Amino acid sequence: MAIWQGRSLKKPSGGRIVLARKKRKRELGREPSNTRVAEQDKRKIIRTYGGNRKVRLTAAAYANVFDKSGKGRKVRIIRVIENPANRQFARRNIITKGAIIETEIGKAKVTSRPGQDGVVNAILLEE
Amino acid sequence: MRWKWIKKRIRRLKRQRKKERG
Amino acid sequence: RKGPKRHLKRLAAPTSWYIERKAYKWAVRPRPGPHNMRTSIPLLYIVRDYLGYAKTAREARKILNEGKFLVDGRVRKDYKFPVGIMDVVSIPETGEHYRVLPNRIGKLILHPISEDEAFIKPLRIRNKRMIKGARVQLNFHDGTNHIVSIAEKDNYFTSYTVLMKVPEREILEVLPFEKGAYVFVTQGKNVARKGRIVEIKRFPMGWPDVVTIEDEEGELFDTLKEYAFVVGTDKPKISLP
Amino acid sequence: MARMHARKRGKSGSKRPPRTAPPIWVEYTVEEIENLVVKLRKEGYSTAMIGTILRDQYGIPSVKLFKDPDNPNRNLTITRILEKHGLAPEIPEDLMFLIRRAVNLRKHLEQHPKDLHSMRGLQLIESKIRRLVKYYKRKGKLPKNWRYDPETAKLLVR
Amino acid sequence: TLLDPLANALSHITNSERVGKREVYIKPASKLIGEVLRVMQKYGYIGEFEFIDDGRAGVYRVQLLGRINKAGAIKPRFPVKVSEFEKWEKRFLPAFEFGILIVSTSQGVMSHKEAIEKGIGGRLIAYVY
Amino acid sequence: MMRDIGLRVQPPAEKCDDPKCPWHGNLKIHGRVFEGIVVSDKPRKTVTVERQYYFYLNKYERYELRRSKIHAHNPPCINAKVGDKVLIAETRPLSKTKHFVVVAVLERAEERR
Amino acid sequence: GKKAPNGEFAGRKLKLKRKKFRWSDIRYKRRVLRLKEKSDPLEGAPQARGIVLEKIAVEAKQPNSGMRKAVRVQLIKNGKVVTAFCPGDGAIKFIDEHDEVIIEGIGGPKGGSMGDIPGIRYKVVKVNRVSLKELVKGRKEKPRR
RNA sequence: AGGUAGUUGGUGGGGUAACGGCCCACCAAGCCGAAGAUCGGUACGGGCCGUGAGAGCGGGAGCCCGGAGAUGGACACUGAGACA
RNA sequence: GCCCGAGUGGUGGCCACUAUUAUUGGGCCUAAAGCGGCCGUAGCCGGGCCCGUAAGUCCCUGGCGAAAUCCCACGGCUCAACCG
RNA sequence: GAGCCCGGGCUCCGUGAGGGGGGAGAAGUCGUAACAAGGUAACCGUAGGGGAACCUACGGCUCGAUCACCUCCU
Repeated sequence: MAIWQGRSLKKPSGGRIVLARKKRKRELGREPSNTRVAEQDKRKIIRTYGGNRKVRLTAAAYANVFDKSGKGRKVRIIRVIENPANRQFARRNIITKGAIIETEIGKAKVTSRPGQDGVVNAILLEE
Repeated sequence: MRWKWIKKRIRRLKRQRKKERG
Repeated sequence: RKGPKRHLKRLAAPTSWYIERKAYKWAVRPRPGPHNMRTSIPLLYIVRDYLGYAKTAREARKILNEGKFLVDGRVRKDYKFPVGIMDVVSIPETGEHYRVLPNRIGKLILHPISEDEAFIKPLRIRNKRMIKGARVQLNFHDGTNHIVSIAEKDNYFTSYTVLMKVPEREILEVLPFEKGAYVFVTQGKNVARKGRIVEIKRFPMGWPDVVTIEDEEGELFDTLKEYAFVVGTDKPKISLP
Repeated sequence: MARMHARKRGKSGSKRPPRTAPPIWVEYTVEEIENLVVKLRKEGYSTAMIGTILRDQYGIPSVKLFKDPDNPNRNLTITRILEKHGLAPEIPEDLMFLIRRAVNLRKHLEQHPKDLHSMRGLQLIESKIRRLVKYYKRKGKLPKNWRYDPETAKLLVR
Repeated sequence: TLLDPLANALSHITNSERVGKREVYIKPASKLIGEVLRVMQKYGYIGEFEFIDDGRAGVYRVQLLGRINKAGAIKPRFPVKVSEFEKWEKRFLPAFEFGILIVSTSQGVMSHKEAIEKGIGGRLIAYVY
Repeated sequence: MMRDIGLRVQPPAEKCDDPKCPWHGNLKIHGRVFEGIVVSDKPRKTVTVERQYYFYLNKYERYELRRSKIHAHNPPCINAKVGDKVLIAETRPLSKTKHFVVVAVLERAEERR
Repeated sequence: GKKAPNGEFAGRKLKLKRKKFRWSDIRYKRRVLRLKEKSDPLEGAPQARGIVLEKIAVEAKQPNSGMRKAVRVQLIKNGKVVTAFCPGDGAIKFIDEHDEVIIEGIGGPKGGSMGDIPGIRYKVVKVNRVSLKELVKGRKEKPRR
């Protein structure tokens, strides 16, 4: 779990700003996640404070693809190759809003947040 | 007068500054 | 205080209702409803203070459960009801009608007119927006929402004059606001004036979007398109007659 | 009138002719005047002294009054006559004479260094240059990239 | 150098006055002073003036009736609203009668009394009474 | 890319702006507008504009000079330069200190102080 | 120019000047720091009770000689030694050692003991929560313990 | 009197109701300061209040308005809403 | 005998007096107080004459600075305080 | 992810032998320093020396001395 804000760091003028309150519930946050490549799909539903249930993917097994006409599929994926953020992430197969992955035919670029929305689909990279 | 005082002040200073230096 | 403010004090009670200021340590606080809180007037007040029908609120509340008042051509019973502005309020047990009109001063007053004008209620709608099923809808800032206008605008942006058949919940006789039409001013420190619009020429960048008007007197008033309310081509009576 | 600068002494009261249009008992054409100027700048004389010799010999007290109007944008006078020809030094004479002198001082001090007073006018002449520089930059006879120093004074003179 | 050339005009004009010379000479000259003497003459405080524009400078030779008591410029030259006038009225002037707190204005230049009759204001320039 | 911005001003001659400009994405122009002068270009796509205003002092009847730095994001369609007025939009945050984006530049070779 | 800059934008100089020159009023400086409040015990207060350690009599000043009645009292929370001047003629009598004695100032907090008395900053009002001017008059109340 | 290392910005990403170095991976070396920053003291802030011819100076009491707290200090559930 | 009168007095604090903090509205030869003298950076302050802008500046309109307290009227409570 | 603890560094509060000075008390003692040219004019910055006030040197200043002697100035 992560506290913040975010008024408790330093001033943009190298002053120390001190927190003059405590936590506010609305202003707490959760930790990052590792969405794995697997054959199974491990989901969980979690209830936000705006009072809306949002899905967290803790695993997935299907993405699947889009052209420039847009014909979607649900089929097998294989290893995550190239993650922008850190190559460490590209070893342990963490799906991201900008991840790159190998699909069945062609490489495809992830284009959705699976940590608030619960979706994985992609659009083909053309060489 | 200010002769006095200047050397009194100086002697005070020195003697005391001697006591600080020591 | 880190929850919701669910009391209001007399000293904290706004003087655009003409309440008595030091009567007690607590004022009657509007619940949410039709229209804005520091632009509304409580049913309690119209009963207890405005029209004297009550001594204690045990009176008023009984009075509002049985039915001495309908709001918007419709029955009520919450004795914390914000009665809207430019509003139709009816006594059915005597046959009275009042408009909730602002005075020149800026306190909320009830202006009594006949039963005939109590079927019509001019709406200028607060926004206009598309919805799903390929429809638009007519808004208001007393909340009242209508569906249907036979696809697309066919009329005006939002500065409308609508004829609402208020017992019937129906919209009738739509009419734009034009450069020789009448407007009643409901917000601003120019309130209680009804006039003939000179023009609708504007300097829209940022929040202000300007509209001028000159009245029977000739007092140049600059109100927002929104502070401007289209009274029409003249139907209901002016406040302060 | 005066300014006692690095002095207490009231300044000379030398004063201009209050003539606003020129003598006609004196007579020269726009062409003749222009020749006289060009001949004198060819000698090695400089614009103040050019205006001096013309005054003492040819009887013209200031050029502006005689010349303009012949292109009434502004007054036509010595160096504005020179620039149209390309005979003008890109450094204003003001700033030049100044720096010129300055480099001579330094050499004295070089050999003689026990000199209060001579040291103290080095300090008094530089600081007039500095000013004269500062404003010109903004007016534009001298680029903004420049800055003044005693090696960048020994390079301009040579 | 000089600054406030006006003021160095005015101040002469008054110290001129206090002696009781006949006429004045003000070596530096201008619009400000010119205009101000104009307005001054218009109220009447002074007699006639001629300026001669020498290729050097304007000079004003001014005729002194005897009227003027005191007439001075304002130091930072404050902006003054038309509501704040009354304050600046009570302070600087000697009483309600006189009314040449000379201001500078949108309309032009005026006294205090000529300003009030129009109804317009601004930064102060000088005074006269 | 290149669309009318309003305010009665014309949009830059070129366009190719990143998604932190109000010609792309979800950061959009809104609100009030200022004007100020470029101190520095040193950070990347980032430019300091410091404004001058006057303030009054009631006690002394006089004014004072105050100077408020404001941090401005420059769009790669146009380059800011030292010593020229720049026009600023009121937008949602880029960062801790960057709440502003540069909209229309009036450039100048001149410099005072 | 009689000092000050006068000019539209200068004011700040003005604004700092005053403040710079304000601190030559000892009184102002002292309060704005709070030296009045820190030094001359009390912690600032109107008055302070304290236990009468003993009774002492001291001498009068320069043109003068006469035995003023002074107590030594210890303020209780303050925990500070205060020597003190007692109003009235007989008085020193009605004050038993180790009765409570409330204490005040007397004649400007500046430090100024009245003209006669050298030290005494302070006054006594009370003996066992009944005062001294009440004990100079016989009838009003008379003392205990 | 110099301070600043998530420190200022950039790219991409996470988390959150949501923007944001809020958090984080990579990249850059900025950012702030004598128009007084930083650090130290002191202090809830505002409407007002006291006084004073005015200008000004001092002050945050009932009451109203907004924020903070609940033995000191941290921590989540349950609920639209609390870290109560 | 004088004052004041259910008050009157003591200590403490603040403001006035104190143009003893000088904007309004202070000084600085000898009373306190000119730097031993100069230079120029930052700053403030700037000769005349014409044209542009209208940023300051003034004028008008318009959005707006809650209620309360204050000031004035009328009305209410026997009166006023207090309230409408 | 708190409180809690541990080792070190830095700072602050209650309080302590001893130690410094002030405004004084003005009946003891030493001297006469200044104020009169104070009985060697006085002050002044600097340096040394003396128990003390202070003396002396060097430079300055008159807020400097009393005639006399000489020199200038309305």
